[PDB]
Amino acid sequence: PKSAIIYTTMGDIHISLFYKECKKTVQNFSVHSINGYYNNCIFHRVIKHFMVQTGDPSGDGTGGESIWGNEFEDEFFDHLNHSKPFMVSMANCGPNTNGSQFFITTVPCPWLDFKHTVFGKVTQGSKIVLDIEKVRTDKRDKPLEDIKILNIKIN
Repeated sequence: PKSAIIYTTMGDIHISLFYKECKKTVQNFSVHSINGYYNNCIFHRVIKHFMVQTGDPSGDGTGGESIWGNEFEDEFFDHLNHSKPFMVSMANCGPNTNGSQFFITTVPCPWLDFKHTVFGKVTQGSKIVLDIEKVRTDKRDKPLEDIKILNIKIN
C-alpha cells in the first residue's frame, strides 16, 4: 500500500504511506481501511495547534483493535519523524500498545519521535486537517459536532 485517501465530512485528506519501513503498521492501517473498519469513526480528540485523532469505532477514546486483535509493536526509523507538521502516527498508551487509533499532527512534534510510529504524511488536504483542528470542542477535546470518516481508499 503506497497511499490512501481519507474521505471525511469536512473534505479529503490524501496520505502517502511509509510501506517500505513500517510494514506491520501500514498493513494494519490498510487492511482496516479496506474492510471498512474506519468508516463512521469520528475525530474523537482534537487539540488546536497539536493534532487531530481518530480510529476508534466506539468513539470512546480507548476503543479499537489491531487486525491481530492484540496490540502490536512500534516501528521507529530515524528518517521518519515529526520535524514537519501533517504527519500521520499511531496513537498509543506507551511502548508496544498499537491498536487502530491514529492521529495527524498540525505542528512539528519532535517530542513524539521514537514514542509514536510515524507511518504516513499528508500530501493533499492539509487545509482540511487545519479546518478540523479549529472546531469547538468540549473539556475532553471531543468536537461538539461529530466530524466523521466516510471511507478510506487505499492505493
